[PDB]
Amino acid sequence: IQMTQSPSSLSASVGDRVTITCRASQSVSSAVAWYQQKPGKAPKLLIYSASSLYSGVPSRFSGSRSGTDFTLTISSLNPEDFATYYCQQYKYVPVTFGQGTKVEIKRTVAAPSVFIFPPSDSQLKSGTASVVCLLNNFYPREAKVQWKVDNALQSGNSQESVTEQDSKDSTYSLSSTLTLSKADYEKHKVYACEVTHQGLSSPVTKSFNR
Amino acid sequence: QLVESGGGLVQPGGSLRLSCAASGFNVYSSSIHWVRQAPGKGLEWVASISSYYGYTYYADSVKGRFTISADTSKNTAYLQMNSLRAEDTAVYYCARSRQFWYSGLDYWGQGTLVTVSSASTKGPSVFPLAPSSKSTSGGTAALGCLVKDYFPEPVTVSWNSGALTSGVHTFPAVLQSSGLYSLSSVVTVPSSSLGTQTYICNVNHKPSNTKVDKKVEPK
Amino acid sequence: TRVFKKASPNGKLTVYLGKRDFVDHIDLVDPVDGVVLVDPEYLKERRVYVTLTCAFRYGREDLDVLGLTFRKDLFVANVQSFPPAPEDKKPLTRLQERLIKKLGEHAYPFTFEIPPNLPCSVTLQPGPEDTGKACGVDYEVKAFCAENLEEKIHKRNSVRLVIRKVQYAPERPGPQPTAETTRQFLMSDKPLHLEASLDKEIYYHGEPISVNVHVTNNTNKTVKKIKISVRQYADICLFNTAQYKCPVAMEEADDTVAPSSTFCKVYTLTPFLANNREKRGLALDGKLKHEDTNLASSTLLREGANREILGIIVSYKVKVKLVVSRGGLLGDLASSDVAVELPFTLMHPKPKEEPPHREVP
Amino acid sequence: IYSKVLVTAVYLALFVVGTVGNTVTAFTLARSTVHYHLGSLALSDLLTLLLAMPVELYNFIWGCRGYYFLRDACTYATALNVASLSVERYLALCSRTKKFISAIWLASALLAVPMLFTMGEQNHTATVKVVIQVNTFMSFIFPMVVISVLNTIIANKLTVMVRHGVRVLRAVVIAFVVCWLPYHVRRLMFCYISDEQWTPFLYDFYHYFYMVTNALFYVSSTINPILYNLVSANFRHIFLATLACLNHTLSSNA
Repeated sequence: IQMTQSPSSLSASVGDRVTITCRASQSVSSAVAWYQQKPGKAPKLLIYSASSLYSGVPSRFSGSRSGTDFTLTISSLNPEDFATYYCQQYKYVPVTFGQGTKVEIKRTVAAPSVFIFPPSDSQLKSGTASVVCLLNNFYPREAKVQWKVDNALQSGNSQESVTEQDSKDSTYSLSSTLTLSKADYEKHKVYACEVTHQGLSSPVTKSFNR
Repeated sequence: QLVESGGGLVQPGGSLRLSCAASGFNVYSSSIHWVRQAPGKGLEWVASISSYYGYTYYADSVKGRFTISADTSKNTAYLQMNSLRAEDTAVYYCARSRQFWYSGLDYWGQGTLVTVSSASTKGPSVFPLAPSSKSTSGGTAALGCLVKDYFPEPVTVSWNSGALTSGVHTFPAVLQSSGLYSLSSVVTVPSSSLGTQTYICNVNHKPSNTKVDKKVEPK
Repeated sequence: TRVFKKASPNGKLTVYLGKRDFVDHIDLVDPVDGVVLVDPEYLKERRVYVTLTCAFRYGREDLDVLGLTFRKDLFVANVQSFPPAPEDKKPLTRLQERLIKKLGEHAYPFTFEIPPNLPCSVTLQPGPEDTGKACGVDYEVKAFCAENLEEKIHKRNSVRLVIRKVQYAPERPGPQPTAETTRQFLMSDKPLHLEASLDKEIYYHGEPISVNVHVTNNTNKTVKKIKISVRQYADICLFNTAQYKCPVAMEEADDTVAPSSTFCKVYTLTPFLANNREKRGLALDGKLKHEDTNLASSTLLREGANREILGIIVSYKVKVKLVVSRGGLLGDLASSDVAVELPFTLMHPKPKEEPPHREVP
Repeated sequence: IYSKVLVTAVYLALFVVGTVGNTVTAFTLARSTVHYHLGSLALSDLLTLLLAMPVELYNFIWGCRGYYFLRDACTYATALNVASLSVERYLALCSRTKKFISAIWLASALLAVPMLFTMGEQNHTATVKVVIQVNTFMSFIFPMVVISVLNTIIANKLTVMVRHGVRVLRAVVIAFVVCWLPYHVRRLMFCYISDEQWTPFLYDFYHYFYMVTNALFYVSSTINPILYNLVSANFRHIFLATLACLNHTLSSNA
């Protein structure tokens, strides 16, 4: 069985309806349960039997039922509801979970800072080059940062890590490391950053030089 | 209430043992399920010891690798992760679905992360991000620190000895290409604050106790 | 909400049931509602009937000695379905109210008021070699297309849906299973007091049983071992109450009581299917298929077995044994076996939604 | 003489095998009131086999008549119990158990008490011979008729449905009748044939026929438990293993 949640990400603020449709590969009858997992915590049962709401959880969560689709409406979307939701079936022994639907606060679009930092001198002494481009404060996320070092994409060799939503700003921040060698540092005559977030009208031009 | 233990480092092909301290529940009236969650990935079922019908179901991925048992006298559902491959690193959870009327996995355990790698404990780094006044077009500063070559996930990196706790963005520890971890940290400051009250990157590593605490300086 | 639709091999006959698990409230039972979608212009103008069998595939004899699958229908009801009955002035229930409008004018309901004093579905455990048609009471809603009741019930269109008359534990427990036995061993001293008791009258399936074995052995004899065993009294009423007691859980700890001494230790134990999977002939909860089910719940009915003509009356009790040393001379060959029996009902808790959710590979 | 001794030894080995099978059946029945009575009869017949098949071998090679009478009366009680169990099963198809088993043991002892004093080795006899013949005739009259009725009922009930169990029971009952009823008839004749024309040839022929029929009667006593256990193959197989150890219902919403 392969149960898939179509709404992978739900950027909705409080008071907005949040429907998370989860459609199974084949008919799993009414055996679907939904869990809410906070960042780095244990999942908490919300509904079972695809309709029955688990005891001890708010009534904001309501699960739908269909041939293979099992929506979960929230509507209220309290701050406690801002987590990742999984759909799980127990109608077959290979119990299959959903991909997960992170729910984040909707915020006004923000252009990424794209504050690229050149490689550390002490890092160069070690024998490697790591020029981290610290793009920060962008609500929509999904920033396609391109290294474009020496007019070369150098795809694959990029350590991009994006933090979770800010506690107050609700804005993501992503850093992409060059992950190069000391010899490659000399070859990379002109590094740059080409963050392409939705807030940015065009690609960024934060050149790092050498 | 469920409690579990047994997380740690295992070599590729080694063996680890995880257990659940089911408190207030019975192993016969409630099946015990072990659920895997890779770091940053969705949940994945591993095993389920009914212990009433005497059937211990297993995932397709971990089929014979696991040997989950159930010590009913101590109310524990012991699990054996054996032959742990590199891609088996994850956080393993314990769940207690009813033996009769399944009704989902209501009670959940804390979770014991089982990292499987051949890397040994390696010292972190205190590399300061090169900040330039010209690079920082706006008022925000680009000062930051780089902490690479860390073996275990927990690597504490404080800023200015806890003074600059409002404005410092510490990125999660990405997995280094070699096999170690790397968790950087960038803090914003005034554009003219390149020398005005320079912050200190108080990084303290957990496993090696490598408390560098090296102040970052502008280029 | 959800309905269970089974179709005939040809497809012309279809039966829409509501739930294949009917609770027995002792006093009354949940009526078997449902509808049957029958083709008017494609069934060759043949009336269709609905039959609720209560087949009892058990009785006397064992191991096919002189009896082999002696099916005795404890209760069979036939109602005309294709004809809209003679002046059918009865409620249609909410199940058949929405179903009839949904399917249209070609679907006709059928209701089966199950008798009160009739057995619950309790399938006897088949042997490892035994398979297919098992023993014990098994209900079935069977809709067939036959011009008269005796028309050989053509197998091509003879849809049969298996149901259960399951029963759930009461929501009000009363007395405590306290019962003591005394025996003047060899008429030597005051009789030993085996004042054993349980912890709760009703134990759900899988919940623990706290057997508080309390012994004051005043006689000269001392106990070699104390055994507390839980027995399943499967009283098959097809014969003259051919009760088949079967132990399902045993706790025989070698703890010994000295003469002129007291003893009190709770013998917590739990009955389950893993240790009793080997014991063939064991009464299990009714199975709609080859699915694994728990031990048969303690069968109860209105005023107990007020009119239990036939059927498996599964009842449970715990046997608080006391293996004592041989009276007088002890040759290591005989042992007095003082014991106490404490009744208890091992019945499922009352469910809210559809009973079974177990994973089906 | 040597051929007779060899045949007696072979029959003794077969009787030992049958006694082992009867002990296995009794162990199976240790853990079914009709089966409990059959197992008690099988244990009694195993004791009677240990007391008679060795006695049969000794007689072929050659108090003792008292032991033979005790064994034969225990086996008569066991055979009556087996025939009554078959008849009761047929009729059913058409604390109390323990008390009945104890009373059956007591009745078997009381019946065995009869022929000890009459039939015995002195180193008068007409009355002893008459009593032995009467007891054998009564035992044969009850067992032959009971077995015939049970076999006929079983054949009528089962063969019409086709059976294998009925046919096996009928064959075993025929063998057991041609063993016991011929044995009782031979005993009554040897105790009742007139001394006229009772030359050594007639006595030797009667002795040889009685020895063959006594081997067959021990075989039939061990086979009545074997015939009873032949229909419990699954349970018999489990007991032998233990001894050797030591369309589709869819759904559619409304």
